[PDB]
Amino acid sequence: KIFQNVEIKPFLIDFSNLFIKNAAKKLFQLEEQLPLVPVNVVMDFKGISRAAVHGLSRVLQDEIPNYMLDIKPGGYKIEDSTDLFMTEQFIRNRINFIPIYAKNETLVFALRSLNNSCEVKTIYSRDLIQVAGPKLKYPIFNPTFEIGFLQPGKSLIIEDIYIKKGIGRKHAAFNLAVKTHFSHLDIEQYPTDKKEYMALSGYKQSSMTSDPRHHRLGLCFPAVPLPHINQAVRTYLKNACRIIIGRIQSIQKIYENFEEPQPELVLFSMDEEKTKAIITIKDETHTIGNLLKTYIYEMIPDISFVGYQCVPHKQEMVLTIIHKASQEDLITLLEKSIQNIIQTFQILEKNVDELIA
Amino acid sequence: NNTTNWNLCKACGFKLLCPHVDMLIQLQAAEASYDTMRTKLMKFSGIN
Amino acid sequence: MLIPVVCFTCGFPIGTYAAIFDKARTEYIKTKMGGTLPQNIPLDASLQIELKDLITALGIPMRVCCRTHLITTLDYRKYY
Amino acid sequence: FIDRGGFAGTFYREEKVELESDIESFGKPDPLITKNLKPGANYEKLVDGFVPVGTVVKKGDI
Ligand SMILES: [Zn+2]
Ligand SMILES: [Zn+2]
Repeated sequence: KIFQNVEIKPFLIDFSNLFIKNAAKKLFQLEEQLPLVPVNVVMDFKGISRAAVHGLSRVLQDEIPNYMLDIKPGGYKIEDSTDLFMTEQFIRNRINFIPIYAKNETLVFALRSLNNSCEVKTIYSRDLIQVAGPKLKYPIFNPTFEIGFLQPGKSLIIEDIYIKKGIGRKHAAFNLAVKTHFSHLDIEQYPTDKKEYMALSGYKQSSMTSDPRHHRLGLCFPAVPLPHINQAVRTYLKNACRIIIGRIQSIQKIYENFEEPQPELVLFSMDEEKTKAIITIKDETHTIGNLLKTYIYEMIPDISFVGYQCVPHKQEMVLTIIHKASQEDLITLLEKSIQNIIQTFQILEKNVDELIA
Repeated sequence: NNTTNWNLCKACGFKLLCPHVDMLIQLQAAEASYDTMRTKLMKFSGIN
Repeated sequence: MLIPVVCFTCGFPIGTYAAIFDKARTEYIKTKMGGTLPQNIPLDASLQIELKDLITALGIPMRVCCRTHLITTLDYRKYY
Repeated sequence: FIDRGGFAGTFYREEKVELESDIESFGKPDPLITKNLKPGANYEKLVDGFVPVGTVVKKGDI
């Protein structure tokens, strides 16, 4: 039971405050909770390396597929948008970063704002009319966003607002989870309020020596429907697992083809019966490399060398493994480590399904 | 072989001389200035 | 030109509580303003305007970046 | 922070071209009459002598 003791708490508006109550009620006629609210999820992991937990966190942050709202080329109608201040760049930057919880990539919206008044009129996100796709039985974004504002006698017409899929690493608009907590529960901590310890991190063991295996990770999701929170968060967690497994399985297709000359795997036979394996994979991050290094190191305690160098200006991860075995034995150990990673994340899948009811 | 393709050698069969080279040689032997040579070799202009 | 939709640092959905945070804040200032011209508010030398509880009631967490960007962001509508 | 609009904005440049009275004119040239057109140019984006507002002009475009 690797993953236990998860707790989920939404972020809700306190209507006991008179100022917030009056402002919301006179702006949006809002008297109860919004359709989509942020959710903070705190998770406890036991008997698992911090490499795996941090990789799961990274994937949930900016390596999981996610949906945003984007404007197709030519959507911003210059013929009708007479406003001089709401430029295409500003408005599309506003639209891209609205957190959405979409069901399909078919929905297409439109924003048609006309200002017949003598005062600046604020364009909110409730003015996004769905023009294509099946009719929504539940909103996919909050209606309280401020898309823009129009000067008197101006207009803003935007068509072909569609749902675009991508990973958060390439563009920040696909980021999913925001970090709220990360700690190790199996390492003692100093009281850092004292002036003797305020210059230190707090943990009683140095990171150069410690190997924690009992962690607490808390992440916040920006947009989750109220009546299905446990259905959404669970899905997210499960999604992350598959992604990692998928990426790991890619490396599992490299080691299987070590007999044929493969560009992403290079094998040398060094002196003193030593063998060397270099795995160069493009567009990989520290997640996969760190997981590979940690699990190879666990599998081979007396390994000669292992490193996962991810280079920023080369956009690639190079894993170097030097070990005193033959090529076949090294490949067998690598496959065993990959299988260990796969089974660990399968157990994470099972625990996620078991915990969140 | 006025335009659009190479001149071919009847003696062997491979390419012999591109037409713009012939026109350039004629202009060079015909006291042609650079501007009067740049404008005349405009029907041989490359990719538009 | 407005309060950002998401926090520039982490990306928390600040914008969905932005507009309300604007308007409500005004009345709070009107409660604490006190016999002073509006444009002289940042020079009163006697004000104690705290917006901690307002942002807390909005549901926004106690993150430094999020509250910083919510409070400090200028609005183009209010200067033009 | 960059993608979200941190320190992001729009940068402007202007092109002010003048005419010679009754000699020059604004209009799209034609290859078979006009002389010494710029090599590797792109004259097809002109509309009545000026590129229309809203199109993306890159290097080499007239
Ligand atoms: Zn010949
Ligand atoms: Zn923030």
